[PDB]
Amino acid sequence: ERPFHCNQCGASFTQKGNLLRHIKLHS
Amino acid sequence: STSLSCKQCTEITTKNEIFSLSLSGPMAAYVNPHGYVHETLTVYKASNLNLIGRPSTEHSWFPGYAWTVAQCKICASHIGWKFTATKKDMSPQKFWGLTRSALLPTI
Ligand SMILES: O=C1CC[C@H](N2Cc3c(ccc4c3OCC43CCN(Cc4ccccc4)CC3)C2=O)C(=O)N1
Ligand SMILES: [Zn+2]
Ligand SMILES: [Zn+2]
Repeated sequence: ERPFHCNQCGASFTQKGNLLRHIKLHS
Repeated sequence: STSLSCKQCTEITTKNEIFSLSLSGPMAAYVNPHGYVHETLTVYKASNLNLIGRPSTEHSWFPGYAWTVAQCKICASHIGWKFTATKKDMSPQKFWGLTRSALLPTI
């Protein structure tokens, strides 16, 4: 259901845009 | 006891919550599938966290437990994972694994 993944922590998202915000927060 | 707080910002846990899930002490280094190393502190209870996604057992560091990503409710910074037993005969049934670098003070 959530195919956009963060390889730092395993977080997954439905919206690519939410992955981008998530990645930014790791910085 | 001493509060542990979101480093980015919010209290997440206290030292009174810390326990050893396995014999590798309360905090050890674990390796994720992509080569990130997480010094993961196991605590019984945590506050002020939001969950992302569904629980998964893939590459679980604690066999018999599923993980769910956990982030600060205030700033959305990644803090760790909630771990939830997949079987009733396990104890504890749930706990949190918090990544050391997401918390202040520094342990
Ligand atoms: O106990 C834990 C806590 C969670 C932690 N994880 C699990 C994890 C972490 C990071 C990335 C991934 C992953 O599982 C799926 C996936 C690896 C496999 N991917 C498969 C894939 C790739 C591309 C598109 C769709 C699916 C999904 C992400 C992590 O820190 C870990 O290694 N152990
Ligand atoms: Zn992440
Ligand atoms: Zn925060």
